[PDB]
Amino acid sequence: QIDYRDVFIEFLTTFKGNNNQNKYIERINELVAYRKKSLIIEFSDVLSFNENLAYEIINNTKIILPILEGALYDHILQLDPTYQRDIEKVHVRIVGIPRVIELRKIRSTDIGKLITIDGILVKVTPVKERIYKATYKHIHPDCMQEFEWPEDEEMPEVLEMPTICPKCGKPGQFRLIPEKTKLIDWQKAVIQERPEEVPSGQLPRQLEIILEDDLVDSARPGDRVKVTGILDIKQDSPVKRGSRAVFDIYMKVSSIEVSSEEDEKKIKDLAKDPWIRDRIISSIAPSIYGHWELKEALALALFGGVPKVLEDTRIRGDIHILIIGDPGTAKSQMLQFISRVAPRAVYTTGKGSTAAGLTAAVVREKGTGEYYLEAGALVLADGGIAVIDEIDKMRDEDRVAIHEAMEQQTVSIAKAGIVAKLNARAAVIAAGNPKFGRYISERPVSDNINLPPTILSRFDLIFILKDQPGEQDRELANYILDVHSGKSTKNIIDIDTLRKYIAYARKYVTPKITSEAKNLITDFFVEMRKKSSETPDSPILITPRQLEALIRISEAYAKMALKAEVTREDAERAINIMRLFLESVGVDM
Amino acid sequence: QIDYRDVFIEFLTTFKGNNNQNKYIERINELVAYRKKSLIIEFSDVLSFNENLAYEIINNTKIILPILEGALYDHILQLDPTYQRDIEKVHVRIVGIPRVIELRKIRSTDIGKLITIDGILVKVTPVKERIYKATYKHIHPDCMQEFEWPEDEEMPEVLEMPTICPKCGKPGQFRLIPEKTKLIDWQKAVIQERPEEVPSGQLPRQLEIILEDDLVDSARPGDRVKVTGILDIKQDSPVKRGSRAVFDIYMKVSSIEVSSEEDEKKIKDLAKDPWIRDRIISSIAPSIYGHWELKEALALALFGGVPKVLEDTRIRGDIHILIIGDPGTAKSQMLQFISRVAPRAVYTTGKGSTAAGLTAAVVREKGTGEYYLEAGALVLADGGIAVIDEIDKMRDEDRVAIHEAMEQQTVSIAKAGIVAKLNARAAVIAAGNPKFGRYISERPVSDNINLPPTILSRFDLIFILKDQPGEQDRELANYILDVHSGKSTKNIIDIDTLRKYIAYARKYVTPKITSEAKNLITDFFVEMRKKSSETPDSPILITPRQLEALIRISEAYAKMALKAEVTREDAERAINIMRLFLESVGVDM
DNA sequence: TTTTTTTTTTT
Ligand SMILES: [Mg+2]
Ligand SMILES: [Mg+2]
Ligand SMILES: [Zn+2]
Ligand SMILES: [Zn+2]
Repeated sequence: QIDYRDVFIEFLTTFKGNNNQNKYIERINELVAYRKKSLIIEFSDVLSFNENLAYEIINNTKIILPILEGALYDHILQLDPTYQRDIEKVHVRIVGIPRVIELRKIRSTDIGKLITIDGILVKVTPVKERIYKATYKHIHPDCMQEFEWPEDEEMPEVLEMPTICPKCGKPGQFRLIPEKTKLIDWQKAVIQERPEEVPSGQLPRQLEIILEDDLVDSARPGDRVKVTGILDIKQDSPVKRGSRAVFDIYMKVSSIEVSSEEDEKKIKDLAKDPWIRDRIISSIAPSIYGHWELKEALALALFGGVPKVLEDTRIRGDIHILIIGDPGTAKSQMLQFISRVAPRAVYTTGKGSTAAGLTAAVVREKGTGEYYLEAGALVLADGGIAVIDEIDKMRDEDRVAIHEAMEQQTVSIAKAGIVAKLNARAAVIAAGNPKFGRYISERPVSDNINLPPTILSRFDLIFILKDQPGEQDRELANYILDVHSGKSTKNIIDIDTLRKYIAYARKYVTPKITSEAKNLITDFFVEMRKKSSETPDSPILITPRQLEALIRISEAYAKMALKAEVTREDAERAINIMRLFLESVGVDM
Repeated sequence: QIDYRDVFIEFLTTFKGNNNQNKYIERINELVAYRKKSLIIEFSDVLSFNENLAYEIINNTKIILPILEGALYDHILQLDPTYQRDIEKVHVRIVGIPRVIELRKIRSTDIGKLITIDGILVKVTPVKERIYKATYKHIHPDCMQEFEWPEDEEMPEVLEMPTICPKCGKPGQFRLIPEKTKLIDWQKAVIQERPEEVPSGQLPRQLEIILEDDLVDSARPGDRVKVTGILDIKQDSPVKRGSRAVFDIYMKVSSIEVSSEEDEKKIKDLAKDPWIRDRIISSIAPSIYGHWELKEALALALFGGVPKVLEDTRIRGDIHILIIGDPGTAKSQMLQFISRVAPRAVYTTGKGSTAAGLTAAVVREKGTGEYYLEAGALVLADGGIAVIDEIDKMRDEDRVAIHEAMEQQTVSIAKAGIVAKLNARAAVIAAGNPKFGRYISERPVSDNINLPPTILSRFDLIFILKDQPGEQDRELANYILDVHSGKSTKNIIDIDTLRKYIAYARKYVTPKITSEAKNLITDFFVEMRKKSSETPDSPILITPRQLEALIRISEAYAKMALKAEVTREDAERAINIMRLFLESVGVDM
């Protein structure tokens, strides 16, 4: 019952952070600068500053937030009166609630309490409007009266029309007045439980969440998020009894976090090592022995090149990798690692996917009867990585649907009266087997690969993996048994901080091509084209795409070391890795 | 008539277990310590203690369960006052009801009586909430009053709204108040009668059951369960009568069991015998003469290896077996035995299965038009065994759908806007015929098997069965006729005991590899690779998967004797069985 | 009719 508004104000005005800069007065300082009407407060900080204040938020959230938010509004007005007439209400979002519940473990005892759920966002609806205070007109020739229907109370989830006119006490018909009605932004989304916590032999569960006001459009499908709010039962058709007094539950979101400064200097410290590139390569799939050239190639695809956008066209900046190898060469294990270390990645298989599922699907809503688009795997992976294992098992009639997405990075649909064009700027990493399961060295490369030259030309690097039992079997066997015994390689960058390093590099580093790098690349391309003319039977063609592959690889090498430009050393590395690619496919220079 | 609360409390505190250790007193504090709020009792023990109490439970169940619930709750409160304010109600569940009725024999006379049904779980719905006590507000400008609608009575299965406001006696509008409403967990499941119970020439029948409160998520689809509770008629759509006074029936589950200390002593006693391994093998398919190497291989697949989960990857722990043989070699009979003895197994046929049915199917829900996922055979067999008879009859373009699930143990779907990943950690045992029905010795091994090298490398062991008539025909004929004469082989572990032994071993034994075993395995693997490279024509490739097969087989041998370590003896057995596999496919060693 | 994934008969 003690007044916490004074406690809140002194907590906000007077607080010391780890950096010792009064973290919580700069947030409100920027609150009036951009007028974002939302403040983020950590539960750990409020608990340390005042244990009693933190508890009251947890258990009395229903009737402490409006008072707490109202106190903050007055303080903001005192700081700057100009905030008036621009923002009427300010929301306070609390994160870091210790009450974390698994999606499958929610029971009746958790209804009405502030909890946190970690999951995957799978579906988002367009932003709509919700009525919380309506205005009605009594259509009865004596009344012609206006009144806000829900008195001293907001409109509930179910819309209700007055039965007795409050202005005259008589029944009749009432007409809604949209211009005098108060609205609020409304959005609906679906959260799916992570695959880690799904029990054996069961399908993942889903929960419906509601985003309102400034929380709308705060995430995109496929994101991993943490949501905090209050559970409640869902009402859809209360008018129709139809027996079955059984209801589903939904969650009213109060705050959302999508999965800091101490990371910046940690990343900067790593980039200062002259051997940072070797450390990153050694950290790719530590459980796999050998395959150093493949690990280097996979590292390049994670960083990628620099896309170019011009007045009349744009140039692809992503790097595509294709691996062909004998069974048991750990191709799938490395692809699994890539899907985990990448900040955004989608893992698909050749057999378990279709053309519609990879790019876009036209689906007809049975209710309304109209068609609309559904995002495919490549569209969802925009700005990230797409992994397509067992690509050779795809039907050729179905695999050609990704030809334009691989180069033009767009998806074109002309179906059922829908003409659309969606961005699909995603890198593609694929693996497969030769025509006869294992590579036959007694036959040409033409019949071993069994892939059209059109798709082969789209891959920046192609590596043919041969399982040759030689003298390295003992070393390989010892390494595998050590892995099974729990022994782990040391002096490697762990997956968590490696993910942060890639995300930072892809966002703030844009290397530039220097004059000396241009000469090395130009000379190499001329020799590459000249050497290819010797053997025209090979299904590998040296097209101008290969020249742009060298440019992209050179930029990726510079991006690994966080350099701002491409020097001759990065160009030399790009030529070296390209040489190994050519040797594998049988082109020797 | 009389109150048995004193008897019930006395029975709980005075009953004697098998060792007269009061097998019921230590359950009470376990209930208190973990706040499980659910206690189970055995009907045989209650009948053995007091005959009168057992009859009252078996007959007056609906008017004695709340009475015993209140008495037990009071005994808990005095034992520990902290139990209050955390659990407001404790349920007591009775099992072992003598009233057992087949699913097909239920008649109107059994309605309203405590019965028990044994069947197979097929469908389970997500957990929902059911209102048992509502709160309404009369929306009439004079009332604004809140009240609990169902007075001194639980809310019926049909949601009924008050017609006359009790607080004012007038009709009008009533608004539900979710905050003051009381809810209870609610789940719906479907049970099917056992295949051995279905009459000739008819489809199996199904029954709908309801699980509430702590009984939710008590089992997974495909389980064998025994459900006890009260039958009742189902009221689903009472809005419009439409004549049809006919109703279905459903069951309110009171206690559910799936599929112990005395068994543990029996299991541990068996493991003391030095020849337990040979004794177990002799118990595999006792009606089949010969095929000793096959029975040993099948025994290993039942136990499996030790899966390894690391911070960056996971390693398969299951063992896959492939059998190719001439018709009439008892391949199907042995596979049928594995289904009966395995704690969890799924039996499929190559011709009677599809790619979508094996892994996962995307289906359009008719009510809403939205696509959703359906679990396939491999997903339903997670943590168990999947049997695929007549694998050679599958279309090759359709058989490749299980390549991912057999090594990575995952199912990936990218179809119709759905991207998902599912766990399929199951062991695969497959059988089939050679290319020409019977094995042809003139032709090589490559054209006889007629399978791609990719699928062959996935199998830990491959055995080729040749039906060669010889001097052993008389022994085989005598054995078969003895089986038809009713004579049974003795000194074999019964199937029920063997199933318990395997389930215990797979849950509590995790063997570890010693230094001595590592040296033996490494030497043998190197020897395979050298020998394989000498004859680069066989359809069997010695990939690194073969090395991991040796580790998995060695762990299975140790797990078969409940050993915590993999000594050198288990390594020799693993090497020996692998030698026979190589000789079968014509690879000499 | 229309696009989609599925099992099925029949174009
Ligand atoms: Mg693979
Ligand atoms: Mg058969
Ligand atoms: Zn009026
Ligand atoms: Zn009233």
